[PDB]
Amino acid sequence: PTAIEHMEPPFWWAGMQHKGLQLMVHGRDIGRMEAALDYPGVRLVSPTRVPNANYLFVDLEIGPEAQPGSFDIVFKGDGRSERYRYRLLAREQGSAQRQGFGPGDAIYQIMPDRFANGDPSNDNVAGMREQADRRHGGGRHGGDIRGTIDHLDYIAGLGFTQLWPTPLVENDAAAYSYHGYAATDHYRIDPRYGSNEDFVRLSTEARKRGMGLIQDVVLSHIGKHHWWMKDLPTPDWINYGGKFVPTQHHRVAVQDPYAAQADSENFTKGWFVEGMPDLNQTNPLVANYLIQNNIWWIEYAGLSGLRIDTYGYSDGAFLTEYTRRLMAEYPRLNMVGQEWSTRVPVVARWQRGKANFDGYTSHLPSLMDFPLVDAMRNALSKTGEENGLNEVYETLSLDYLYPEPQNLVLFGGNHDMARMFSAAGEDFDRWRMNLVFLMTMPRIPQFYSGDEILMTSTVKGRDDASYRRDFPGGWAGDKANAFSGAGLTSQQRAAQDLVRKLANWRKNQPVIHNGRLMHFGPEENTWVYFRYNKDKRIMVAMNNNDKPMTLPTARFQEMLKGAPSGVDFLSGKTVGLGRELRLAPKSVVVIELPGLP
Amino acid sequence: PTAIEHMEPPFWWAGMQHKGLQLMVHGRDIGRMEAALDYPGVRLVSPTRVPNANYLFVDLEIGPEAQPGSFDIVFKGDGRSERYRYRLLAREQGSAQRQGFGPGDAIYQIMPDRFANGDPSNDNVAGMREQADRRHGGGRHGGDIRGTIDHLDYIAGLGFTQLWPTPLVENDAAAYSYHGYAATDHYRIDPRYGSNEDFVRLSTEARKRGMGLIQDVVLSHIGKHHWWMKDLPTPDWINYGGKFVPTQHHRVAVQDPYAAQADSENFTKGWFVEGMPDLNQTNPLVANYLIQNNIWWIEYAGLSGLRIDTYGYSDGAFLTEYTRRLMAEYPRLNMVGQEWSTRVPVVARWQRGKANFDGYTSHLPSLMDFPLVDAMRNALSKTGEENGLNEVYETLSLDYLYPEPQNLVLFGGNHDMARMFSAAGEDFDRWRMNLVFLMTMPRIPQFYSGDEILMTSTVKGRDDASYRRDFPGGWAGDKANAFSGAGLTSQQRAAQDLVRKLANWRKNQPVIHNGRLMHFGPEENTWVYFRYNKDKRIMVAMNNNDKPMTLPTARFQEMLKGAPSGVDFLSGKTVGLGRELRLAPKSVVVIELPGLP
Ligand SMILES: OC[C@H]1O[C@@H]2O[C@H]3[C@H](O)[C@@H](O)[C@@H](O[C@H]4[C@H](O)[C@@H](O)[C@@H](O[C@H]5[C@H](O)[C@@H](O)[C@@H](O[C@H]6[C@H](O)[C@@H](O)[C@@H](O[C@H]7[C@H](O)[C@@H](O)[C@@H](O[C@H]8[C@H](O)[C@@H](O)[C@@H](O[C@H]1[C@H](O)[C@H]2O)O[C@@H]8CO)O[C@@H]7CO)O[C@@H]6CO)O[C@@H]5CO)O[C@@H]4CO)O[C@@H]3CO
Ligand SMILES: OC[C@H]1O[C@@H]2O[C@H]3[C@H](O)[C@@H](O)[C@@H](O[C@H]4[C@H](O)[C@@H](O)[C@@H](O[C@H]5[C@H](O)[C@@H](O)[C@@H](O[C@H]6[C@H](O)[C@@H](O)[C@@H](O[C@H]7[C@H](O)[C@@H](O)[C@@H](O[C@H]8[C@H](O)[C@@H](O)[C@@H](O[C@H]1[C@H](O)[C@H]2O)O[C@@H]8CO)O[C@@H]7CO)O[C@@H]6CO)O[C@@H]5CO)O[C@@H]4CO)O[C@@H]3CO
Ligand SMILES: [Ca+2]
Ligand SMILES: [Ca+2]
Ligand SMILES: [Ca+2]
Ligand SMILES: [Ca+2]
Repeated sequence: PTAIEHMEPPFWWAGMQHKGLQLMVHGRDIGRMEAALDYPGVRLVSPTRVPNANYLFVDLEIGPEAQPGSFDIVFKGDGRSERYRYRLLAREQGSAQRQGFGPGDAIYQIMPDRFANGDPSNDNVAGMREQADRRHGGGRHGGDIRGTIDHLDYIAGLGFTQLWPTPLVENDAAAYSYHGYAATDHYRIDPRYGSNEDFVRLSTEARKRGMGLIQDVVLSHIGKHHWWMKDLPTPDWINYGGKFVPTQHHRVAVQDPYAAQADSENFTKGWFVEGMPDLNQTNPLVANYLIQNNIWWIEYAGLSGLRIDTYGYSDGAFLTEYTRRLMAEYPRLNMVGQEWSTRVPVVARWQRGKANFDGYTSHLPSLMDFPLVDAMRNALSKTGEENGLNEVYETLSLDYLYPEPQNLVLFGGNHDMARMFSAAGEDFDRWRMNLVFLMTMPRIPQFYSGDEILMTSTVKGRDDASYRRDFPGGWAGDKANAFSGAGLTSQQRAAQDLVRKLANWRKNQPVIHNGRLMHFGPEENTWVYFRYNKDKRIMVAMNNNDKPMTLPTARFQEMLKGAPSGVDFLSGKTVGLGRELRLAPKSVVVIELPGLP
Repeated sequence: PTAIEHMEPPFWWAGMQHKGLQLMVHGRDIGRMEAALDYPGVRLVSPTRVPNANYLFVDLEIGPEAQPGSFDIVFKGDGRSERYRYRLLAREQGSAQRQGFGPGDAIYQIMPDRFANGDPSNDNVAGMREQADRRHGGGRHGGDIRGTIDHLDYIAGLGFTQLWPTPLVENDAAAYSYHGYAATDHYRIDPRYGSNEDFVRLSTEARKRGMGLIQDVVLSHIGKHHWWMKDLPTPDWINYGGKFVPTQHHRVAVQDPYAAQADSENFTKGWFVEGMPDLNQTNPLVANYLIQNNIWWIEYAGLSGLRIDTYGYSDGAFLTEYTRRLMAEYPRLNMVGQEWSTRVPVVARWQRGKANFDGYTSHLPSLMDFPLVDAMRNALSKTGEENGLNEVYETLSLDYLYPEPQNLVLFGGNHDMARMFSAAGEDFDRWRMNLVFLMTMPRIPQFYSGDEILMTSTVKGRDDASYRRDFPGGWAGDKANAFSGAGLTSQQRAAQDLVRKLANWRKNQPVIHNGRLMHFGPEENTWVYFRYNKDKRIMVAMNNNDKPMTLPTARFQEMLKGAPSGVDFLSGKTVGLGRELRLAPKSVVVIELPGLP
């Protein structure tokens, strides 16, 4: 091995909140060496060695007096010497105060390999382990940063204000590299997507179009082809000494009064799958590495927040420190954790400000609202139930378990579950109810690329490939192009028009962003709720039945206060409310009304 | 009415905690009367009239210096005088400190009409509105107090330490009188069961056998044939002016940040059914009436606690005061409320000690554990799921939501749900798992009469009559008799023997009453947990599969600590624990081990 092979992070910033910076340096016999530097405001702490001669950890304290600039770090030993030009960048104006995504935003989610192939020439990159195959469901299809940038106007035009791509960091695996969740280099965009600079450009171009960029980060695991696995930095860098020991996924074990330590350890240290080595975040070097790397991406790429994969599969004490560190840098940031449970208590445990039975504390601002999504999908698919919507109402009534339910991400779907339209039984009328719900709940809405044209999938069990079909129009030669509208069926186009209509309308509705919610218990699968404040009321009413239903309006008078009627935003029609609300089969109305005093 | 028709309560006690006593007096023109008395320690307050000339409410303050004895209350007006000799009883030594049922107890539940007909001559009582019909699923079959008393030896012999009969108070309805839930006289045992004195004797006879008596009380509603309904004490005594307005059962509306007042009012004021007028507990006279009546039954009948029907259908502020009053009189009492929801948060809201988001305070010690019973019934029924027991494990993990989860009542079944054996798919091995679970969880176990001989029912929906078939042996001429054993199948007798074996064993296992619980995440429908303290470990392992399973014991070493083997209490077989635990298809074992250091 030659010179200094990795220096991580490769550069930093003057004026960060946390003064400490730990460089992880990798090169042959770099551990046999002594570091030295001379730069005002930067102090070199003094070595703490690791037994592996191929790694050196350099501890710096960057005082508030340190100015932007650069300086040499010199490594000496064995009659030889190595050097690295270390740069402290100036921070952009307003960096620390950056506004994270919130209730006024709507997030559009893509998988970068499956969205748009702007450059077929990077589909394969010389030296990498996997060849592209657009005909393989688990293969690389060739989507890239160029293709994403090419279609930012489309995304912004649909009414979305944030872009969340699944991970773009290098995944140099022989198979299943496309999905991004098995990182082989946390400091490098996969060259098949483009360069680090292209990713920064993605953020800058999105910002020009009024959109933030949310990065998808994995903290718990890496891919087995990560360069670390060739020469473990420490014997405990990877859980179970770098050997495959599977997790059995007992997620409640970390937050259960009756838990066995075996089960909690198995949850946070167990390997997700054989190809995903599990990081030992109880090693402070590993903790520092991940904290610094994610801060590096936020600062370097101008991100508006993060989506955090496999949330509770990371060590709990590490998560407490990681969330504390990130939010201390960026107090207005948002980060949405993926805690995949349909149990409200299990999700709520992780949100900042929660008083937990075991004293567990967290600075995590947001989580994915799997419970409420599951409830609505059940309601809209189990159409033989008399009152399926009751599950949605009851789930929502548990919002008091969350410190900030308004800051949770509610979603139409994502890359891990059945397509939204398929989950609704390919029933367009019921699908409309899901879309209206998504855009009107007291949540941050997230929508999955392709759902706006009713892409379908299998519904039973688990079939990842089926959820991740290429976006129509993202590849040269596509017969249908959803970006231009060419070749869409009337129903596909109607779906896309409705998404554009609702999302753009939502951007302009403070009452949805921060108004109150009052809902009514569903009766015979009809449901009425209101978003309200002194300036506006929005009344949503859905009839989840293949028959007309009539609802006496006396029931809703604390919200209606004698309103004789209002205009339905969907149809433009005036709807009577004086004595009864008459709903057509399988209908939903979004009635706009004056304020509530 | 002849003079004074009703005086309620009809007598009271010297030396109660609350000094106030409010008498509700009923008779023609009694409202036109003025009350007077002279007895040391007893003060008559200032009259507060109601517009109904047939009722008078008399407020007394019984000072601690009032001795047991009697005094005339004289009612004078319009040139006449009426008298009532009022008695203050001496309280039994230790009355206030009576020990309520708790974790060391096991409750046997009966419906008095359906258990044992000790006296066929009271099946019909002259004057009453319903004739007995043993062949009608919703008719009176003739079970009575004599019958219950006859078989206390049997119930105690099974290992039960508490008897909970569904209500015995008068239900003089034209149809469906048998179930007890529609009271027509809160101060009188239905004459078809026996007299008030017979009910006291049931308590005293149960106590001689080491059993407490738990009364089933309805607070929210009465029956349409209650004598009040002929001449409403006040215009607002009954919600909605004494006219039927149905509840739609929006139970979460009383505990939901997004609730409509329409819904919360509809839950607490709405009539359960047309036949069940709803008590207006916001009227202080109604609140006082119910509180005093339930205290009267406890003090008079020597009860060990209460089971409180339709818990959240009563006014919330009333419930705070009711539970405060009861627990103030009897600080060690237990009362178990029926909040019929499978959602842990909805049930936990009501338990004494809970910190609620809305500041709601309750003094209710216990609730029915519908969530956990539902979880286990799902595990046992969902035979085509790889790991159904996971529901039970995750539900239990939520016990931190309850201030005192060990005080909750866990049940095999009851009069409102499918028979325990039917819920197990009539699979004796799965039934054994449910029984072991019931008897080893950190809960107060309750068992439904008839389940000890594997009585069966329909499985789907609500089918009350199916769950309430006559106890075999309760009627002269029965050809299957569970009391004697005559006509039971080998399997039915084995079930009965197992109930006896486990319930008597449980009585003498303090580790089950107050020990810790450590459970392990179920894997492939196998589940292992331990009850433990410094004195004992009890290991439960179950294999909910029709194939053998082999579980490496390394997993459980934090509890096993090298134990090489143990004896299964159930089969009496030795069970190896050294390296692997071999479980036969559909097996459950219960292994006692010495306490951990
Ligand atoms: O970064 C990894 C991974 O993380 C994110 O999502 C995960 C989440 O954090 C986990 O909590 C969990 O969440 C739920 C899951 O989505 C639900 O499906 C279900 O999980 C169980 C299923 O009910 C059940 O089917 C069970 O049984 C097996 C599957 O049936 C079987 O197909 C196979 O699964 C393998 C996949 O088929 C295969 O494609 C491959 O998956 C990879 C993904 O394609 C890739 O995107 C990434 O996944 C991310 C995910 O995108 C994040 O958002 O890596 C995956 C791993 O290589 O490998 C699968 C094996 O894991 O085998 C399973 C045996 O388990 O599966 C699970 C029980 O484990 O409920 C869960 C919570 O209730 O998983 C998700 C998704 O991985
Ligand atoms: O004191 C009253 C009652 O209280 C206790 O249990 C109740 C609990 O507290 C409530 O929260 C609620 O719980 C849910 C219930 O378990 C679910 O089953 C469901 O209820 C719906 C039914 O599923 C649905 O079928 C329909 O019900 C109709 C019946 O199908 C129909 O036959 C008829 O019902 C008559 C009964 O057949 C008949 O036996 C008699 O019922 C009386 C009970 O036998 C008697 O024990 C008592 O019930 C107690 C219960 O034992 C307590 O432990 O009073 C009953 C009379 O009220 O008479 C019935 C007619 O009067 O009619 C009904 C429609 O009225 O609709 C229901 C409700 O929508 O959801 C409930 C809420 O989530 O109820 C239980 C009682 O089941
Ligand atoms: Ca490409
Ligand atoms: Ca992990
Ligand atoms: Ca009788
Ligand atoms: Ca009521």
